[PDB]
Amino acid sequence: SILEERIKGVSDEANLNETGRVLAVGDGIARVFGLNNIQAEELVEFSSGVKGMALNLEPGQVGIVLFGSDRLVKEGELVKRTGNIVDVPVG
Amino acid sequence: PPPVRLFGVEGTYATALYQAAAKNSSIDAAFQSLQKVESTVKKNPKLGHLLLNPALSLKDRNSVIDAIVETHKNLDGYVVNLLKVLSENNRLGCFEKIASDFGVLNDAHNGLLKGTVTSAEPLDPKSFKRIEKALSASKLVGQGKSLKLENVVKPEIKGGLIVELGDKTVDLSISTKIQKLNKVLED
Repeated sequence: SILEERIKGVSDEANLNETGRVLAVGDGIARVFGLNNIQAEELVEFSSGVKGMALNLEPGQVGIVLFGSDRLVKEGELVKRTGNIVDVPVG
Repeated sequence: PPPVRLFGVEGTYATALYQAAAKNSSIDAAFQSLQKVESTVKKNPKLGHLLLNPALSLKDRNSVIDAIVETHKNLDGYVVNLLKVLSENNRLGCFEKIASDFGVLNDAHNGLLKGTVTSAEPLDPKSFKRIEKALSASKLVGQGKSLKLENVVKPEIKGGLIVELGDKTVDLSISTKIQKLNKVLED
């Protein structure tokens, strides 16, 4: 319809499922918006060169913990699900 | 001026909206139009359920606002500016909220006293007319205020019914009486 079409033209599009986008960062913890498929204690990999572990999944938001570095992460970059729990090699 | 203060947060907006629209005597117009422009956001199933909660900047949302008023030109000048205010503070999830409150404020002006007459099961239509008659007769609605009866089915009301409107209620249920009884059993 025309109503949907005027929204579609002025929108960059989003939805935010299986990726999320950061809202604010600092204290060596970050706040990402979305990520409603994540597992509890999963590892996420950021598109900035850093990995973090989700600790608090709150409705409609997630609080990742950044394993070093506060520089790489900035508000508006995309956080992606690795899809596996945090593990370490054993053997 | 506002007539009475109702609602907590996101009612500061609704309050403010009625008192601005009060000076012209066109709140009824403003509110109707708001229902029709809100519904056309909903019948935008993507980006009108997927952009109520913050997800994009203030500015993109503002431009989503500009696009909503260019496609619907009847919205009244108070509600075309209220949207601007909401977009700049960067909120749209409590958009239905100001709308709902603004309806209550408006219908206090119309002089409608909205009411739910929950029952266990849907009652007959005759039972309805008679409740509307009676409730008018009873001093809970002094007259001057036009009651509406809205039927609801709640099988969680286990037997009986509850008549609710304003701050005045008559609870003539079976369900409560059972709960009270069950506790009371000692012998």
